[PDB]
Amino acid sequence: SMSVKKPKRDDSKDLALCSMILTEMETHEDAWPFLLPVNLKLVPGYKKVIKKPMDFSTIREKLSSGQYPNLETFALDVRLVFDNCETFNEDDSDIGRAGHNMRKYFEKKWTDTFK
Repeated sequence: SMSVKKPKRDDSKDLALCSMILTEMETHEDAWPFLLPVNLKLVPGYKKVIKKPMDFSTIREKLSSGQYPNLETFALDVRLVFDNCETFNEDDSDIGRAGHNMRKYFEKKWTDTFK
């Protein structure tokens, strides 16, 4: 509360470390469904159904331009990419399986880097 603060967690490396995680997600072999925004002219249903589209390139541009106020807003956009994927793709599809694999990969890196 006013003039009463928990000890200051060092957040000065968060930007660099989220960049590194994002590089590792970009270079994973199952990243291909997630590298670029879904083409809303060419994929019937996507625009109406997926209210907040997100992809790795969009996260990379937001990261690079100071549009994440803290490491939690960064994790929320990464998870959004996988939540969108599960909303639109059957579990038993190449893209569905890609999404589950990438979410697992992300969540381990996240825990090991920050928890």
